Amino acid sequence: VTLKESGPGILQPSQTLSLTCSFSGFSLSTSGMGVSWIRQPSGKGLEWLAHIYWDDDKRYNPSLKSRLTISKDTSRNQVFLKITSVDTADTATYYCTLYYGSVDYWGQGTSVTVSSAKTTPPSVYGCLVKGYFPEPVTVTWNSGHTFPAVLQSDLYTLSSSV
Amino acid sequence: EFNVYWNVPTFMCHKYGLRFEEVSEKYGILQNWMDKFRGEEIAILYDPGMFPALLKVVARNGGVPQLGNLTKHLQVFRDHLINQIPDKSFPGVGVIDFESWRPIFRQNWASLQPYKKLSVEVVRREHPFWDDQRVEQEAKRRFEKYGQLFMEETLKAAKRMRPAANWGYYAYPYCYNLTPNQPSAQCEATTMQENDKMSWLFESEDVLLPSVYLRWNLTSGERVGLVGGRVKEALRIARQMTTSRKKVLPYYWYKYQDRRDTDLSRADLEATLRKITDLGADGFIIWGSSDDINTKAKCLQFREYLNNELGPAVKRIAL
Amino acid sequence: DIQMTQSPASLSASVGETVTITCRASENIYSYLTWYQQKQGKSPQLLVYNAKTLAEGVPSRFSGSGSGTQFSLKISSLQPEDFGNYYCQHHYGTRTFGGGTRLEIKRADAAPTVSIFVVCFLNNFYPKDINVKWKVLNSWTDQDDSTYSMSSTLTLTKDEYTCEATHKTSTSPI
Repeated sequence: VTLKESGPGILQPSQTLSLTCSFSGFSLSTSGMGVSWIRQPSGKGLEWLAHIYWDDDKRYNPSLKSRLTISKDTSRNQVFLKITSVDTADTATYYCTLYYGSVDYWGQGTSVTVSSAKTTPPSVYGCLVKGYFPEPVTVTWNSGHTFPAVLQSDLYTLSSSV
Repeated sequence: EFNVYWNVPTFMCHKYGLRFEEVSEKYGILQNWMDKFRGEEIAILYDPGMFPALLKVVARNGGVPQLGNLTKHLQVFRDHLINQIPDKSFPGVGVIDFESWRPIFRQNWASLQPYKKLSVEVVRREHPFWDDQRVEQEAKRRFEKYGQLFMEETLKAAKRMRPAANWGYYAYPYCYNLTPNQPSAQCEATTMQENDKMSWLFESEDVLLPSVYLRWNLTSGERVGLVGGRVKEALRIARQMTTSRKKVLPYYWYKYQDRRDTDLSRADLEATLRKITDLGADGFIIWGSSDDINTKAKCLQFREYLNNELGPAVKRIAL
Repeated sequence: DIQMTQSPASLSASVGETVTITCRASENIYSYLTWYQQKQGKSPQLLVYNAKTLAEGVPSRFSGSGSGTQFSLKISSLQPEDFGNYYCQHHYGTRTFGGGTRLEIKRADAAPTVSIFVVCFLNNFYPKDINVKWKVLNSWTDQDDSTYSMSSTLTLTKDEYTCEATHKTSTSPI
């Protein structure tokens, strides 16, 4: 059984997120089955978003208030998540999860970034990496700690040491 | 038409020569011939067959109805019915009392709570990641579906086997008036709703048998209201029914349920029997417990009360 | 809304030791609770379902306990791989997480060595609790040699244009 999340990658504040989960070795029609959508911003906790059962019964996190819609298409064998009115706080990696009986399956996750920033290669100044977008940047020394990047003026800043 | 039935186990006094013939001779109460416990007027089958249950703590025949073997239950039930009521022609009142659980999931409160737990516990072991809403839904569904199956099939088999008998389950319909939660004499509203959806039971039964046992820890008025509310509920059910005319015969006890050393007073007998009669019940059944007439002293004392209080009260209001 | 509170937020231990991280529920949730491990990376990993039932292919050193409102997760004889983050997740109706817990590898107390760079590297110190003052953006690495490091960057353009460090080794900055 395998799950793949797919998404836009990056989008602008106020737009609608549309995430698709795709399943192999498993049908979404199977009785007693449920899928969840969970997310995790880098360096922070897990957040449950929504849940759907094989018979279209739904659960939502009232924290999301409620900009979420979960749905499925049995014939496509896919699950969907819509998030309206995205702002930068919806930036995270999003996971879909499947529960059947005692067993628990997770996708690899899809990274979603919410910002206005135009794409930009970094200036290499250990080495100081300033004002690039989007993540990630690879740093090695001569073929092959680097500190986690932080947002400055909506552009990522970072450095490394040898 | 109004008939009172003797279901006090005075067979236990027969070993001292106390036969209680005045019950029918003086007081006009319908009494089995020779005061047999079971006979042509009435017969109770206590806990017959192998109903699924939780005996205080082990699981008989699945514990809960949705894990039970119906075939096994019916085999043993037939054996017991044949043993207890050998005469195929039995025309009297046939009372079945299994008392394990209610067929309404919700109504398995308090001492009956384990039936809710085990039901839920099974669902959780199969679906560990279901939420409480789903689990409760499934447990209810399964429990009510097979709980009806077990009650309805046993009744059907009983009628098939003794077709001239007037069969009923003891204590149904329930009502739950005068509880901490339902402080009026009126039955609880959701239970009246639930009774309406239990037509499967009340259509099949011939006789409704609400238990109208008085408590000492109640006012004179509440003891009347306790009885009125339960006989009303059963009358309301019976007059909605389509298959046949259904008899209301409430189960009545001459002891206070919470003060067993004490017999009902003259004032409560008059007042409560006048309420059962005036509402238009088709009679009632007098019950007693074996424990209250297990000595010669107790048989003579019970007989003193029958002849001084209980007997006269029936005769002067009812027959 | 049911809320989940895990304590402690951090917990340090050595290999061989036994620990118990805790998860409290706002309201009652009978046994509708899961436990998850998350290593640095890697997606989360099921450890315990139905509050006490051990998930498939998970060592017996792990175990879950309690019911209703108070739950715990005991880890006996800690193995090196066990260090990481841990989450409980109720599923009574909604299915919200707790904030989690970072299980720390206990280490010798080390002081930070500073390189200024304006960029400042407070490299390789133990424990994680630190403070930096200039004379700004602050970033931190996870536990590595089992030590922590921090960067601090004071940006001032060419026109406009010290690094003090308090830590539980010495009373003074530096």
